[PDB]
Amino acid sequence: HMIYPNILATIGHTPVVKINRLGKDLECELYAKCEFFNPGGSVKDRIGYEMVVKAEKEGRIKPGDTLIEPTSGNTGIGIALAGAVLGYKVIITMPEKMSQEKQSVLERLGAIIYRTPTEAAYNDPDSHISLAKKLQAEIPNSHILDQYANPNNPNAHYFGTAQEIIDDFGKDLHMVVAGVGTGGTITGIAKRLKEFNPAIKIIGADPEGSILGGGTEIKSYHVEGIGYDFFPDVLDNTLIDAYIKTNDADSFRTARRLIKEEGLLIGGSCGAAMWAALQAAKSLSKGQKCLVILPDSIRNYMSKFANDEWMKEMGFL
Amino acid sequence: HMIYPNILATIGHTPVVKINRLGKDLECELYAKCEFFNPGGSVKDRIGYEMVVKAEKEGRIKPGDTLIEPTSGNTGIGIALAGAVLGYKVIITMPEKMSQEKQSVLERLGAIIYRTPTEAAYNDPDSHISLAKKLQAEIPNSHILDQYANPNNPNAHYFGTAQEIIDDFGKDLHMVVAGVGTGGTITGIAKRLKEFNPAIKIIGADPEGSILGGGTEIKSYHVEGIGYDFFPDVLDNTLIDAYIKTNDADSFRTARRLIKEEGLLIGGSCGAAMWAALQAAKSLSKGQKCLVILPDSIRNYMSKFANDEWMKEMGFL
Ligand SMILES: *Cc1c(COP(=O)(O)O)cnc(C)c1O
Ligand SMILES: N[C@@H](CCS)C(=O)O
Repeated sequence: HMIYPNILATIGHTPVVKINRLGKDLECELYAKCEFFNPGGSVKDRIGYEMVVKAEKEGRIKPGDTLIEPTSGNTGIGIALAGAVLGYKVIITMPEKMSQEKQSVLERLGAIIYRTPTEAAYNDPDSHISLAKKLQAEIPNSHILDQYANPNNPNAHYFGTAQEIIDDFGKDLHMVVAGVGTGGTITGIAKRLKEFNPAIKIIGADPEGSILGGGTEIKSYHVEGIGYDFFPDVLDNTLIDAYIKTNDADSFRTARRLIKEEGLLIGGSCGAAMWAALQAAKSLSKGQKCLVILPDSIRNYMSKFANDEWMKEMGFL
Repeated sequence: HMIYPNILATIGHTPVVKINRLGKDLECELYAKCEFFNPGGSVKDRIGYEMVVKAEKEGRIKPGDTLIEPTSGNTGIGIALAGAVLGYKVIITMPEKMSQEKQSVLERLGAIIYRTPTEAAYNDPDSHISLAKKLQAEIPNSHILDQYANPNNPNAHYFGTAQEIIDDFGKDLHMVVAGVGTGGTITGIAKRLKEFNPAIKIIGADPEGSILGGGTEIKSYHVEGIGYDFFPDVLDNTLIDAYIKTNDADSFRTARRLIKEEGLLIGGSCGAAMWAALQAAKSLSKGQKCLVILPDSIRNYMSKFANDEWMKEMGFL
């Protein structure tokens, strides 16, 4: 019976929904934590809020300053949302691979977007990571909050996301499956949940062509938000019990199944995480429960996996 | 805490957020009820659910049947969401004016879409309303729930939306502003809230070129979801204290202000309702409160008012 003082107060406390068709072949029950209910449309609202609010409280930033962030889109949106509400200028650097819908959301939130060449490595000089550094050196009173190293990324999940999981399931939860990009979600959740229940299994989903979950070959893929060519400082792989390597076709196919068979209007990496869970949860028995993190909404992919012509062009239909 | 058995259980109980910048010239305080948090992205999830569940309980429809609905998109999405979860085939008839994003969401939920000419009058043989009737006469086991006349449209707001408003505000609410399409939202809310507090003011927002809030001239406009060339049976204009006539330019400008200055990722008719509220709420004094219904998400308009190229093409930028 509470009124929210601003839109940032609606971040978090996201619904968990039972999966009723896709997990038909499992012994366990299967559930999804629906991060698309966040006001910016993704899990990254949590870390945009936490990084901005902690930095402001500590005196690292002040209203009127500029926040510069390299992003695949969602963290940019989370920071842009916090900046629109709290009074920060926001600049995003984003590879051309990321969807146009992300750029339009960013623009309407007041962020300025610099698009960079898709294929640049994390250290390549024209990359979004490098361009952000050049911008910070040239723009007075600017800051790169840096989701890849800022502890307020995993901390948002240790104190927030994982607390919600504890509140919803208690000890009656046996596995959590999460796609891994920065690693903040899986690391914050794994650390908190294993303190609470050391028997819980933590499963990462990592695309083929990423090194986070093993391997050395770097290769591009269409799924957005998961996988990297370097290990982010916030990722603690020692807390992860297993990785499942995912692929574009199965990710987008499973995402379409989530929409059509569960009515969940989700994104591409949601299909990746769910597909991984449909493999990994086979280790659970009757009466056990598996939770999958679903990071974002279909909105970011209307012109991509949600579009039949794009799917056929890219070999997924 | 709660685990939801399916996505339909997350419909409703939407946040009310204080408006902190746009209402700075008002004496009163200003608030927004954020219907874009519904799982289908709009207020119409409420009536898609209510119409399906009540018709099924009454024996008018049964799982496996086909539901055919004329819609501007959002009611179609709400019915498609219910149909995906509960097992109904869904066919939508929709004017060409409505966004491509709405059609893509409908298609991914498994619905079939028939597009009809924008300029057809509601009773022209080729309108979406007329086509739905022709399809129902031909397709076995098909039914039109009919949001324009079905009492479970306003009933969903009388028993649901309006109860939530009472729960959040009690007697400390003095005006509600809502755009009018079918009139189900404004009628169900007005009926319930005026029983609870007869002094509350109910303000409708109606586009220029619609007859709902007065006038006789029919003219096309780009804002989606509000205004019509006929009076829907569910609309009770005797419950509305005043209408404000809205226009595309002010609607899209105010929608862009809501996104940029409040971080509310809303749609075009949200700008219309908010622009109307910024006029009508001037009658309120310090210590009074005005609530604006915000019907849907920016997702439905990414290629339209949220896109600078579209705005330039249509003469708004
Ligand atoms: C339908 C709708 C409205 C108006 O709601 P009604 O209950 O039909 O009067 C306003 N905006 C949008 C986007 C809608 O879909
Ligand atoms: N994590 C993947 C690759 C192993 S290195 C797997 O379990 O097959």
